[PDB]
Amino acid sequence: SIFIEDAIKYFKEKVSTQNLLLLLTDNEAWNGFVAAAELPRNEADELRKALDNLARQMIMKDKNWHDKGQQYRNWFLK
Amino acid sequence: EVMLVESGGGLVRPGGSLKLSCTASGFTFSRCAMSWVRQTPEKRLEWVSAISRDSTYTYYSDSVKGRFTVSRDNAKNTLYLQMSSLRSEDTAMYYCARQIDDYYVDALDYWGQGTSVTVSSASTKGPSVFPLAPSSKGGTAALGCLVKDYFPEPVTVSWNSGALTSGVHTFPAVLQSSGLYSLSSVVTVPSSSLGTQTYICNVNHKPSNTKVDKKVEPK
Amino acid sequence: DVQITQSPSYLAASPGETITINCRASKIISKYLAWYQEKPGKTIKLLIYSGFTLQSGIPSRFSGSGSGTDFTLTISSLEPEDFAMYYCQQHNEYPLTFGAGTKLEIKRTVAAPSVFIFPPSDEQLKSGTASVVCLLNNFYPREAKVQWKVDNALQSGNSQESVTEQDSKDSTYSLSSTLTLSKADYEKHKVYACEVTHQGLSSPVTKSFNRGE
Repeated sequence: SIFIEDAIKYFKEKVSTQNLLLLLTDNEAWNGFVAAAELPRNEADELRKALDNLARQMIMKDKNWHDKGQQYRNWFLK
Repeated sequence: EVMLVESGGGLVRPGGSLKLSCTASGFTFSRCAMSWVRQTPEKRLEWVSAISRDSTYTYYSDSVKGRFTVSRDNAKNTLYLQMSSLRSEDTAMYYCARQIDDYYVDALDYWGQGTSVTVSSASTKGPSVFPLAPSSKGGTAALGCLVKDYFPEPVTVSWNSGALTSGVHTFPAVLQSSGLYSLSSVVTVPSSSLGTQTYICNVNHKPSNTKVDKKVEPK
Repeated sequence: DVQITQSPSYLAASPGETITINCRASKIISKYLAWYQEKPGKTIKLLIYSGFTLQSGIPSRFSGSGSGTDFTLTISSLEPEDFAMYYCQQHNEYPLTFGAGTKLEIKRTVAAPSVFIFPPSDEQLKSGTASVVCLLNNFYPREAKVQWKVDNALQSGNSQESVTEQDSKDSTYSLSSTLTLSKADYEKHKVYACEVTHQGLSSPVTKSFNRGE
């Protein structure tokens, strides 16, 4: 959990939401990443799971950004 | 069917070097990560090394780090293990093994039969064979042969040129402090057959190209 | 390194029965524990990987369970071919580490050994060495005590033991104990004896000879 909390911060600032998605999406890219990091498999599983939520949380911001922006427009039309 | 065949094993002196090779068949070798595992004379399994499918990453155990080098030639479907500064503790059966492809480190789904490596100062030497005479004391008597002071392993023992197989026990060899091996081969026969039936143990030691026949009779 | 404690070391069972083998990792490794079978003359075989997933072609007699650091291999409805050596192994991280193994042997009735003593040959004595051999033939279980005595003096540190694997037919063991002495030391004494203690014997059996007779 310590390693997970630390990892969450790292992927929030240094890694962009766009970059985070390419990693999480492609199995080939994830394998190369966990191998370079020399992660035990259990930690790799924990990391992907924790990162899935972070991505979803950032996509919720973008989906809300698209929705708020439409309502932002629709209000000015009246 | 997946097939792994090790070679390059054999006799080496302390401080010496050996290069093992493992030819892979029945699958696309370039697609799979490989491991080297060894089993000591104490029958303890010990992982030694590993290499990724494209040699991007190599891995070693602490007991072996800095002395062994794993490599591979995907074109020739061959895995290698260059062993240097060999110690007596490196004496073992060496297996190569294919890893499952779920994670960069994974279980080993296929193994080779293995190649034997013996690290010793001893020179190749054929055995001395001595009789284990049947006791002078309508039942069953025991007799055999003592196969002493040979190197390296194995010795094959037969009785009456293979005609006698029932009741035979050829024991595993023990390594003496002299650095030479020794074992016994015994057989239980009817007491009535003593004096009538001749009993000969045939000892073969391929490493020295030696063959010994020894007749065993009551003293 | 992940240290793995495999238990029990030995198991005696009969065909048709069920047994279990346990393995505990020194740290949490999720499910990534593998089980291997070793038989003589055969390559080592993967039975189960990732704790509970059977490898293709492995019989349904085998199954894997676990909790936390602990893992369990089940073999039910045992067949004769299932009696072999078993090893566990974590594949969560490098270095791969193995349990010390479990030997699954065939259970049978207690059988006492037939004991024989062999003096050294004259041919060997000419080389300056004396080997005295004591044979324990066809006994079960494997646990046995061999005690060398030279003129009633208990010998120590000058013998080596060797034991066969279970006999394919009667599932017994055989054992050889070899006492090594110099020609000089050998000729200092008269009575050479080896005392055998085993479950199948009411009291220890001693086989002996007198040097020169």
